[PDB]
Amino acid sequence: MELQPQFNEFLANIRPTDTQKEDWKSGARTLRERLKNFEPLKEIVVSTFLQGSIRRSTAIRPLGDKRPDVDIVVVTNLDHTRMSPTDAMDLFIPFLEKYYPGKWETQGRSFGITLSYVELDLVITAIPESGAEKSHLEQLYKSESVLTVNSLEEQTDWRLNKSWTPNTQVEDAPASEWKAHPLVLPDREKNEWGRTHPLAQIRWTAEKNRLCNGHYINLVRAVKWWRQQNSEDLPKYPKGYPLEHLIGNALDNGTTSMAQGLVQLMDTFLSRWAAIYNQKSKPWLSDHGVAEHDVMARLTAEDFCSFYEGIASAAEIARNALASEEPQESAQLWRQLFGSKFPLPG
Ligand SMILES: Nc1ncnc2c1ncn2[C@@H]1O[C@H](COP(=O)(O)OP(=O)(O)OP(=O)(O)O)[C@@H](O)[C@H]1O
Ligand SMILES: Nc1ncnc2c1ncn2[C@@H]1O[C@H](COP(=O)(O)OP(=O)(O)O)[C@@H](O)[C@H]1O
Ligand SMILES: [Mg+2]
Ligand SMILES: [Mg+2]
Ligand SMILES: [Mg+2]
Repeated sequence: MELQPQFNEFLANIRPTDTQKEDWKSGARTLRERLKNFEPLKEIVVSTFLQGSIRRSTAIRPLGDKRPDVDIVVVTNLDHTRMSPTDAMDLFIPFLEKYYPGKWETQGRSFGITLSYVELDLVITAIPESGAEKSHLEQLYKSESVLTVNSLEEQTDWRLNKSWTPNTQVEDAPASEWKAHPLVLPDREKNEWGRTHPLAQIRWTAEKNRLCNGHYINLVRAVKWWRQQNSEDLPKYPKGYPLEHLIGNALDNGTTSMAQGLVQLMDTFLSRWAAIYNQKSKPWLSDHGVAEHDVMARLTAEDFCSFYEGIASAAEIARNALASEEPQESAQLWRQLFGSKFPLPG
């Protein structure tokens, strides 16, 4: 059975809590305002915006009392050809010591800030463009479309368009205005600028979610929950954004329910990557933000193939759960995938 009400309850069980949600919204708003009024950075910071799984509504609730990772981008107007990533980061230390003493730390390519219930993960970026192109992009980064701290599932009317305003109509801006325009950020382990296009990833996710009738971001969270619940029998990677990317790739447009979507995306994953699995290899998958980047670049072939075996086992269960014509039996199969956060029907 599809058990749509039980899937809805499951999803409510695995979203970050309201306490966490309000903490990161307050945290982002307060960080943005402090940066905006901090005299040494006033003319450097273009925008401070919420990104990552929290922004895309693809984040799951941490286990126990762990704090969610909340990704934040600071957009600067620094010239990346004259300043290194660490030059840009160095500018923020007095700010962090003034407003977050004892609660921040450098974490390689980003800054970690500990709030009461969440952990902010701040990356410092720059705009590679110059002149009028730069000004047009700065206008986009300063718009409500970028500055909203609500997540995708809270604002299905959201579009990437400097003229979008919250529904207290418009479409995404023409691709020529943003598609070929990534930011640069620090590379993970070395002091060089790499490209990243979080706005394009967010827009792609919102659109995929629309194309999939609202089931895509829920399926991402459900599969992340499966991976966590079955972590002993799965490789450590993929997880996080590469896992999300594999799910968005495997899912077809037109999804009509969670249960159907799970079976379809698992079946498609297995047929699409069968040859790669037979070759003991891994796929090269273009990032939706920066086309020439392989999202799977750090994933090993061994981990991809162990993951493929895990999906192959999961798909048998999911097919049986969907096919079962009895509510209790069906729910017990779904719980074989997801654990007890997936509720039994009444
Ligand atoms: N391999 C990658 N390819 C493309 N973008 C990536 C990659 N790794 C990280 N990113 C970008 O950086 C953001 C922050 O990374 P992070 O590891 O926090 O992942 P996440 O998607 O927020 O998942 P989680 O909920 O586990 O934090 C990602 O959401 C994604 O936009
Ligand atoms: N915290 C982040 N915020 C925005 N983009 C990110 C973040 N982390 C990684 N990315 C994107 O993912 C790409 C790959 O990053 P990563 O896997 O950490 O390896 P590396 O930086 O060594 O290529 C980056 O080039 C960037 O596009
Ligand atoms: Mg994150
Ligand atoms: Mg992070
Ligand atoms: Mg697809």
